[PDB]
Amino acid sequence: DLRSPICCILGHVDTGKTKLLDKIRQTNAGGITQQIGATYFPIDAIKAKTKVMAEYEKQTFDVPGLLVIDTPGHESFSNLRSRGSSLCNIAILVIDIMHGLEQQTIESIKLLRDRKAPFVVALNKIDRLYDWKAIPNNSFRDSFAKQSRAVQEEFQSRYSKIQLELAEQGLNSELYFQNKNMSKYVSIVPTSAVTGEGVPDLLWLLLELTQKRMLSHVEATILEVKVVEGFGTTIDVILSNGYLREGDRIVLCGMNGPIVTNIRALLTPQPLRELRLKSEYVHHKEVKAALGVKIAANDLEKAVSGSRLLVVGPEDDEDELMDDVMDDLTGLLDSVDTTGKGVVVQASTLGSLEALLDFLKDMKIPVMSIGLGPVYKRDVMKASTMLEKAPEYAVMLCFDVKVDKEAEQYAEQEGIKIFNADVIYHLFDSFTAYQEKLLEERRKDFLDYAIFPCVLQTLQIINKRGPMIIGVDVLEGTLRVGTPICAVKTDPTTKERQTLILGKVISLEINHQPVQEVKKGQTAAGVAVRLEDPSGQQPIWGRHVDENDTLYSLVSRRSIDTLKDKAFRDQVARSDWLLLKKLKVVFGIE
Amino acid sequence: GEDEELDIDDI
Repeated sequence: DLRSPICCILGHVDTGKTKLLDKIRQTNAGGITQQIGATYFPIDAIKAKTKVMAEYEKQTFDVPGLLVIDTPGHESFSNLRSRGSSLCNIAILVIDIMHGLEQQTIESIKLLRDRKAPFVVALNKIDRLYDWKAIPNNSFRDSFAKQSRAVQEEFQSRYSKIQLELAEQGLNSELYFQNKNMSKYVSIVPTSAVTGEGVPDLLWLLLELTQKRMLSHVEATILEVKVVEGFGTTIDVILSNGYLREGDRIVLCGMNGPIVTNIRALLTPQPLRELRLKSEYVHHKEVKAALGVKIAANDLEKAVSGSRLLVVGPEDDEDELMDDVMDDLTGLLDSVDTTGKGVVVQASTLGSLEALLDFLKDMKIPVMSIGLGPVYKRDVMKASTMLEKAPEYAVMLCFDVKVDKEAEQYAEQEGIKIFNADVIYHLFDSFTAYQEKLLEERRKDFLDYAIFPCVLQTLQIINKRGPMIIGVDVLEGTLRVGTPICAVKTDPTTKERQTLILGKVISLEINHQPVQEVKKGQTAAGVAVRLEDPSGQQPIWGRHVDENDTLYSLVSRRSIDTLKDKAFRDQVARSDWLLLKKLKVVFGIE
Repeated sequence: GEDEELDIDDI
């Protein structure tokens, strides 16, 4: 009697996903089990629910029952174990028949098609068919055969459209009973959360997709880390294999290293509604696989949601298991830049983190460090070290995490942008938008400060002042409008150095035409350079500067730095960096 | 003229 299949149902509220789950549960007598963080369906109840399916299909019951996890968050969290551990044996994707594929549904598809996780689609809301005549809790095929051609038409249209919209997302799909290959195809089960129609179909199909196509070792997964009034910090877990017994020495991933503890309590909620003030929850000496269960213990405070859970055995070495649970994150931790400029990243679950990191890897946003849970001054201090080196990356990319008042108030002192939202977009738009806004400010400052190299030979002086106009040959580089031109003169002995700024280029004329720029080689003509007077006495031609003095764009330490950022991406040539090299020699810049 | 090779971190 091996372990129950695990089913994750996810959908947006609008789709009716929560109403569907409620209708699935349907209490009205041992009772349906409302286990902590999951609902348990005993095979008996399943047979009872699916009796009506006998009309259409072979019924098989090779499993003890079924485990369903309602939450989209915990579907994110069931995706938190993710690639390393698959949490659900299958997913039930809910879509509104009236509305077709909606933004979120698109995402959920991509998400499932990422973990390679198998899924079925509940085409919900069929009760809203315009002339639908309801047969509560019936199988879909039976209700459908009893519907009018008007409804048969409407259904075919909406269905085959949604089928189409799915095709557009990469999915071949079919009504479940009509699919030649379950693989490389997606089953579609019409349902109504209102009348319960089609639920029987869905229940059947889950058993069929799990029992054949899909133990001593203990498989446990941390769904949630919660402070309980009488127990301090607890972990809510889903147990897929084996037993948990009170006193059991467990290991789990913590945000400050591997955590080892002993099970003080195994708790589930209380069957009596009346019992549960005095009773609270029930305590168990031991519990078997296929259930969702709260563990009380010491040292859980920094437990990481999404962690695998291990029971240390007689022959097992503790220190090697301490190694094992941490492995999922360790893989994640090693990817990061460490001592390299990058944005800091923080998340709620192991999966939320993996997802975010994977997404950023594809953008190619570098990542200095990663973290989990509540954001503190400690964590935002990691980002601090990027204010001078790479200010754009002076930001935290947080997903689904509370931030401290102290830490947010602290991130206000410095210039730390904290990004915090449920989905990437908000970060991606804020982050991307912030990065562009930063360039917007950077560009305005940079253009004045920035300066390309050029070396000019004066051919002859056209106008000595008012304004100075020089006829030149560009020897090296790019002479452009805005560029400040200067002479470098060393008194033979006394002065040992100099800078004589003649002006900034107003306009450039070659061959009777305005030009905005002249690169070495562009012409042979010689170019008249009109120079805007600099502030403070312009050197005097003949007296101070003359035909023989090679003149160059005025470059400086500041000039050179401003080239490196914002300017650098496309504008500079290698020839121009090489010229800069030589200019520093002339200007005495290190 | 001996076109390579130089960095951008040195200066």
